[PDB]
Formats: sequence, C-alpha cells, structure tokens
Amino acid sequence: GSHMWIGVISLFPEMFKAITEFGVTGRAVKHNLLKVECWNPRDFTFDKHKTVDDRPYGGGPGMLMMVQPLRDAIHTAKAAAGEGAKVIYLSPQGRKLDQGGVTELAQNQKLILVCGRYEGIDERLIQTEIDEEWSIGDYVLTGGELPAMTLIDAVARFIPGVLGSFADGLLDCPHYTRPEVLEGLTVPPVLMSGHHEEIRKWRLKQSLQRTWLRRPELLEGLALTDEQRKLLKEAQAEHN
Amino acid sequence: GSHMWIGVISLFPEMFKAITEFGVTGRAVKHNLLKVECWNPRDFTFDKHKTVDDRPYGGGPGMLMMVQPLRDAIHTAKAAAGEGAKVIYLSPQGRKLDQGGVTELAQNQKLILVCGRYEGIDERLIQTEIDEEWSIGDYVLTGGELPAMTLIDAVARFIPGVLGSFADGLLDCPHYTRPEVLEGLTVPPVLMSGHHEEIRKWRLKQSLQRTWLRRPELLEGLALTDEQRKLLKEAQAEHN
Ligand SMILES: Nc1nonc1C(=O)N[C@H]1C[C@@H]1c1ccc(S(N)(=O)=O)cc1
Ligand SMILES: Nc1nonc1C(=O)N[C@H]1C[C@@H]1c1ccc(S(N)(=O)=O)cc1
Repeated sequence: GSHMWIGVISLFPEMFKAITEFGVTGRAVKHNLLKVECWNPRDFTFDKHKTVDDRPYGGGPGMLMMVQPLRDAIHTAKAAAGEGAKVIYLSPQGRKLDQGGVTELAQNQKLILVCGRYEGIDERLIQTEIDEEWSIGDYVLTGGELPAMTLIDAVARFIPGVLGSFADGLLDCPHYTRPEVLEGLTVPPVLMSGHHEEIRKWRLKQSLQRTWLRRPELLEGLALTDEQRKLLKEAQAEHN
Repeated sequence: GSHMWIGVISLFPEMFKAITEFGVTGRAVKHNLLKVECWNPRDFTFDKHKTVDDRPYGGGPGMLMMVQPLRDAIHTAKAAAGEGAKVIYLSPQGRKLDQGGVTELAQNQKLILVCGRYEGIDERLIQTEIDEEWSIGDYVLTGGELPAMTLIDAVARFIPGVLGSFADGLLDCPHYTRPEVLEGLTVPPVLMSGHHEEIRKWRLKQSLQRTWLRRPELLEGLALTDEQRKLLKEAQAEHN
C-alpha cells in the first residue's frame, strides 16, 4: 500500500520502542506500513564526553541543545529522507495539534521530527532547519519525545491497513458490553432492542448531549443538521 | 522528600519503560521520587486465550475492553494504593489537560491511571471506578498509554528534586547558544551586552510579541502588568 516514513532526532531513541514494538503501531511497523528511523545527536559529537548541551547567551539558569551535534543529525536525516520530507519541531510554541492538524500532517509520505531536550534549541536552527513547529498541548514536559510519539501514533491511524468516529465533530456516545447488569447498573434497553435506527438516533443524541455538557465550544464550530438540532433540543429540554 | 506513586492499568506495561528508564523521569524513578507500578488486565483473565476485549451491545464495528479483567485490575491497584488514590481515565471525552490541570493533578500523592484500548471501556465502569476523566488533546490515538505517559512526565516535574518559565502566561522567548554567527545569522547584540536589565526586558518583550502573534487567545486570559502593556504596545507598533 501507501507506507509512511518518519525520521526522528532524539537523545533517547529507545523511547520510541514504545510505539514501534507494541499494539497497532507495532503492527504497522512489522507490516512495513510505518517506518520509524532514529538519529541521536550524541552520535554526531567529536569531544570525548559526547557533549550535547550548551549555555545560553544572555545568561539564564537553563541549558540548550548544542547546535553542532543537533544540526548535523538533522542534516543526515534530511539526506537519508531525500526530497519532500517536512521537518517538524515539537515544542509549546508550536501550532496546537488537533485532529484537523493530524489529517494534514498525515498527508506527508515523509516526516522528520526534532525532539528538543533541556530548555530548547537555538532560534536560528528553527528559522533555517524547521518547516513547522507544533505543540500537542498547553502543558510542559521534560522533552519533545512523548509529543513526537503522540504525533506518530495519531497519524499512523491514517495509513491504509493500519486500523482494522469523532468525525461528526462530537464526543463519543456511551458504550456497553457484558454483563447486562453490573453493580446494579443496567444496559440501556434500546441497545438491546435490535432496532438499528432507534440505536443510531439514541447514540447520536447522547453525543450531542455529552458535547453540550462537557465541551460546548465544540458545538459552536458546528453547523448542525436538521436531525442533530432536533435531538439536541430534546436532550437539552430533558436536562430539566 | 515528598515522593509520588502512580499505578497504571495497561495492556502494554512495557511502553512505560520509555519514561521510567530515561532522562529526567528515569532519574526520578532511580531516586525514588517517582514510583510507577503497572497492572496488566491480561493477568486478570481466566480463559485459556487471555481474552481482554468484548463486543458492544447495540452493534457497531469496534470492540471494547472486557469488563471483568479490567475491573479486577483496577480493584487490585486501588487496594495496593491504599487510601486517597485518585483514579484517572485517559480519553478524548475527558477534561482537557493544560498546565493548570497539571498543577492540580500534581497535588496528589497517589494516582491510578487507566489506559483504554480498542474503542473504549464500559460506561458503568466509568461511573463507578473512575474519579476523573482527562484528555491530553483533541486528537485520536490508538490507546490511552501515551496520554498516561504524558501526564506522568508533566506532573513529575513538580516533584521536589526532580528538576535541576511559561508561568507568566506567555510563550517562551527566543534562545541562543554558540556559535555567535550561524549561516550568516547573528545573536541579538543585547544578549551579549551583559545588561541583565536590558536582557530581561528584551526577552519579556519577545514573549509578549510571540504570544500575540502565535496565540492571541492566551493574551485575553491575562491581566497584563504596567510593564507588560508597555512592552507589548511597543512590539505591536514595531510590527508596522
Ligand atoms: N507541550 C509540548 N509540545 O511539544 N513539546 C512540548 C513540551 O512541553 N516540550 C518541552 C521540552 C520543552 C520545554 C521547553 C521549555 C521548558 S522551561 N519552561 O522549563 O524553560 C521546559 C521544557
Ligand atoms: N486524546 C486522548 N486523551 O486520552 N486518550 C486519548 C485518546 O485518543 N484515546 C484513544 C484510545 C481512545 C479511542 C477512543 C475512540 C476511538 S474511535 N473514535 O475510533 O471509536 C479510538 C480510540
């Protein structure tokens, strides 16, 4: 099929075993649908102690990524990638990732992901080496690895053959499995009823309600259908 | 010091080696500041094939987590945790994580994190076993593991002794390290000037500008100081 190549720059490549050896993503790798290839800046040093950090000009308490080893790793990856590979830097200054963002990134046959450690990377590397800066969320982590893994996992689902909802813009509906009663709680009868049309409508109505209650801002980005407006109005009225 | 305990429920506990064997978080574990303990629902099965998924009532193309193995793993973890441990389910329906959210979660000496696979878990388990539902972002992943790892990494930074900015509400300023020129790009002179006061003000002004340009909504949640209003107005005017 149409595979995907992901180059990764990281001081901790082994972290990426978490997505390449396990589950859906581990299957995608075994089936050559997804390929993840790592370069460690530490391999690109020349001093005895393999120094990969550097002090920031203007002072400040933290450290940055040494420019030369990082720059050399990026260039190597760009070369092994060949043409067309987009270079993504994960950081809290980047564009905020959401599923629309994932769909766009997914359209790239080749990606290179730069995972920063310490307090960041030199701003000049961002201008010259980085095409897009992205954030997986407004929280602060110890490094760009986990966001890179999150990105990889998210886009991998778009690769044909990888998988075996939410696209309506709404939160998911409540799901139920065995047993029929649990701690004296029972499955909603309509799910047993066998009526696929009653069931579809009930699930949709739940999603509308749950989105309304939990994430009302998600509802303003939406141009609801006749049916959805109906079912939401019913659910809003019944919350009284 | 004041350590942290994190119980984890996952079909893929080995994924968590990515945070427990590496970097800052790997150090926190080695120094008993952070403890991560995993229970696999697969260990709680009794059938020959260690079945951990189950069909959803009302039909639908996907699978859910079998209730019994998952429920038994949760209960075991709650018991090993003892009193006070809060139980977090990671999912796209949860409350949206941000750093404020991380600061709150961080105040818990004990956490238990439930990582869902397949298309989710039974809604009745959520009502009875789960205290808080959280999302790391509006994107869809193959499982709750990476969000759980993200959460762990984020809160770990609040544990005293773990670490060795952004709290002003603003994006970070541009950072620079060796060399002084790079691809014919030079370090802003003021960072060389040695004037800690000029430097502080220049960095602040950058953050104000970068927040304004990249994340203007972050600026509306802010009650700017006299100084910040000054420097922002200057930066807005100079964007002309
Ligand atoms: N969110 C994210 N999406 O992508 N990366 C994300 C992230 O958190 N990266 C962190 C490693 C970088 C970082 C930057 C600044 C500081 S600080 N304020 O201590 O100087 C600490 C850590
Ligand atoms: N974001 C997140 N924050 O925490 N978990 C997050 C997440 O993405 N979890 C996914 C495993 C669960 C999931 C749910 C529904 C479907 S679906 N729409 O294919 O039925 C697929 C996957």
